[PDB]
Amino acid sequence: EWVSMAGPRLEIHHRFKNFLRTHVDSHGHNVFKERISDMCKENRESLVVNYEDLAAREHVLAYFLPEAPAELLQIFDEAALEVVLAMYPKYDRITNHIHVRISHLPLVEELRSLRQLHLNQLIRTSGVVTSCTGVLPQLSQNYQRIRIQESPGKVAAGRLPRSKDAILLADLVDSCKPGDEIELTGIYHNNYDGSLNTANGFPVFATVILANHVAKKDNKVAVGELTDEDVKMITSLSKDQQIGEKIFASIAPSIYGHEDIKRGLALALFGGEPKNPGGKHKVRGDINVLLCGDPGTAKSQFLKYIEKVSSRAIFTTGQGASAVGLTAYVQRHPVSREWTLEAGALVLADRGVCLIDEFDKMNDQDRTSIHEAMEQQSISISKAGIVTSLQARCTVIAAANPIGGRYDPSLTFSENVDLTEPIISRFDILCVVRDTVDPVQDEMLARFVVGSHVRHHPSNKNTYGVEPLPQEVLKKYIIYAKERVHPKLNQMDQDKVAKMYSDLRKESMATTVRHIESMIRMAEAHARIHLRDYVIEDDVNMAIRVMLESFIDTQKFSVMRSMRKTFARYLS
Amino acid sequence: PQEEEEFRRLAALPNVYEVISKSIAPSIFGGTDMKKAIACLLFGGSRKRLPDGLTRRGDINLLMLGDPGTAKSQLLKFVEKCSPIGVYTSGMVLADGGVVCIDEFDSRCSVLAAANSVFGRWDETKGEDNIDFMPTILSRFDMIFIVKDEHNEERDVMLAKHVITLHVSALTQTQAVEGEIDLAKLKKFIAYCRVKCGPRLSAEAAEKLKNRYIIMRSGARQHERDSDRRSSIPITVRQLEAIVRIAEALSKMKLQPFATEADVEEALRLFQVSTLDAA
Ligand SMILES: Nc1ncnc2c1ncn2[C@@H]1O[C@H](COP(=O)(O)OP(=O)(O)OP(O)(O)=S)[C@@H](O)[C@H]1O
Ligand SMILES: [Mg+2]
Repeated sequence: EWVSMAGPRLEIHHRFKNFLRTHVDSHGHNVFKERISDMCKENRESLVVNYEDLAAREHVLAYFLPEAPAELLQIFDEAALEVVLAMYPKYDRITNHIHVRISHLPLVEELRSLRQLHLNQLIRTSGVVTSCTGVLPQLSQNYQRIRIQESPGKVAAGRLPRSKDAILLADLVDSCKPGDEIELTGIYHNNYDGSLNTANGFPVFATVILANHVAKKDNKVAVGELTDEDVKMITSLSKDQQIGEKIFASIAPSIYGHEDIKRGLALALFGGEPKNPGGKHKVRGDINVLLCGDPGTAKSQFLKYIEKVSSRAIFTTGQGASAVGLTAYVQRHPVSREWTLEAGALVLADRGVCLIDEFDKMNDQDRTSIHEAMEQQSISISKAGIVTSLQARCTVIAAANPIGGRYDPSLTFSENVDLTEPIISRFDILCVVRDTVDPVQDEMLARFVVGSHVRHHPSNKNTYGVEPLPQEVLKKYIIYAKERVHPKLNQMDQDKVAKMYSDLRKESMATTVRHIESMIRMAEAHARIHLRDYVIEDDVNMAIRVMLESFIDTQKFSVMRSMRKTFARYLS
Repeated sequence: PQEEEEFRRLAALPNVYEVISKSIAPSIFGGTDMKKAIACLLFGGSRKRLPDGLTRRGDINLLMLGDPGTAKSQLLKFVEKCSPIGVYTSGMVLADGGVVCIDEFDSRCSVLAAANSVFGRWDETKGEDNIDFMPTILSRFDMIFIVKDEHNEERDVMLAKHVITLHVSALTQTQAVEGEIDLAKLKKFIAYCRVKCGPRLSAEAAEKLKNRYIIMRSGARQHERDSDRRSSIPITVRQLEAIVRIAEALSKMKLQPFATEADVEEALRLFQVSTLDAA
């Protein structure tokens, strides 16, 4: 109301013009002139201004912007347009209206946190895009209506993900895709809808956010949020010669033994480097893990721990997972009735991890759709006249139980598990767990279990010999390693691997390229564990060792002894 | 209008056939005959009507059989990308004058089909009975090709080196090897050639093809009679029509109004190498 006064309004407009034409960065460069030159070169229609600098320079503007967003933003758009006209008179020929974008709002709020008090106020929110509409013209302009759900990782268990509507105009149109995690800065306005009033029986306003700035939530934001103390602790950990041992021992403290399974799962978690050689073929940088186990080996416990640790994680069961559920599907909107895409579990697992429990229960028809996403990490949906492509870069961990409930060592791994050969081929790491009656191991298991039971009472609330790391420290290490390291394989001896692969061919025909690729990305991940920009051959040796162990574990008993004798050089 | 002169210059060279063959999937090692067959399928023949109302097919049909790993799906994808109209299925109305690729074989459309062996891998000693399709549906295909995993110690090394070089050098540079035509340029050239004109055979070529057809029919006779077994790939007048169509496509590639004896000879050689080896 006070802003609507003409005098203060005009004075603030000219003050904002002086801010545009007067601000100086710490390096002595007028940033906005470079930004406007870049926009003119790119013929864009929007201008991005940092809220932090405006708050630092003009406190009154920073106070006014969240309170009177629409009028002040229109005034700033007019000021930017006239500044552009004064600086670039010809720019009226390419564009007729220029919009100001506000970025980095200090106040970030969740979709659950939306109340009445935030109505008609600028709010910053975070979420994941689920469905989007097309480009619609208006007799005023470009229109986009999208549906946003809360990020599954942030959502607590047992409570449904809530959904909201968002509107994008002109430049913001087509700036996002379904299944993409984004944060928004926009106005929380209310809309009048008589259908809701009739249905509920009282006045109801459907609140829809009109976003001003859209930013995809890449891990760059997470990198920025990292404290320098976290970085120094991670670097101090990296120089330790036994960093790998403590990292492996830090996973599943409550479970005793089973070094190979935790080794493989950590190695898959750290992930490799995806590559696109030539833009002609794409080599995946992801590890798919299969865990076949006799009952009583705490496979579900491992899956649950992985679910908790991961920043982004989705848990699914065998029986409740249909082909339509796992993937995105086409549906007619109940209100507007245009074809829309709803993302499945794998789509929301993009850049995250997906866990499959009781994978042996999968129907073959449901299995068929899995191979495409496993091999190409992308899904092509061709339904109801709509053909779309969606990213499916996810790390898949699957659990399985042998047919009959007991693993037979006298049979091949293919025979014991009711899965087709291509599915197993897509998996990079295979781990089989058996049950043996060893009195000393039984003593160790019983003692560790009873000790853990005593420790974790609510009233009361290693094999390598290394102290496990704190959970938060491990998570921070994982994030930093994922977002900083990019190893290079410039010191690999091709003759040794070629001879080993020839021997592998000999002893496999006696009983492929993707195995080589899996070993390569495994070495890359092991290098990423040590935070090394270049790969040392020790990573290659360890990857060879673990891959050979996994391969021999899948063979019959009559041949694994000969395999161990032949390959005693590498296993030692 | 300027592109018409470019297409005329490209088609007036004495080596258009070799350039087109090299332009068909330069990444894939070998298969020069398969590349030429794919090229002439893409160019295609010409349809002719008759006053009695009857129409004769102006499109070519090819079938491929071989062990897995012979790069069959890659050729189908390349054909679908290169063709102005292209459909790819996993096993027709929306395609008019285009090419339809059909994997797992076990309306004016050219058909390119891929299939696998009955037992999974080819058995040379068993000979016949490795194809489950009936002769009735096999007769429609103009040509049939058989690919086998020719295991050579040096050939595997060469293939691995070629694949690794393709993997490595692809980000570095994307350039034609020796005068290869761009995908868009080749697409426009094929469209222009198809739209512009369609050739017809000659009397001498017709007589030569008739004599060769009679000789080949007698040979297929004698092979069947001596073998005391019915061949799964019979030879009928449809094979003669297919050879005529291939010769017409070869003449169309040169935009000549009348086909020459060289086109008929090349068509006969390709038909021999495909069908007679397959049969
Ligand atoms: N090696 C182990 N060390 C410690 N506790 C274990 C171990 N194996 C099993 N347990 C305990 O046994 C409980 C039940 O194990 P489960 O996870 O149900 O067995 P499972 O191996 O997953 O086979 P299924 O999937 O249940 S048929 C776990 O929650 C653990 O508390
Ligand atoms: Mg379990």
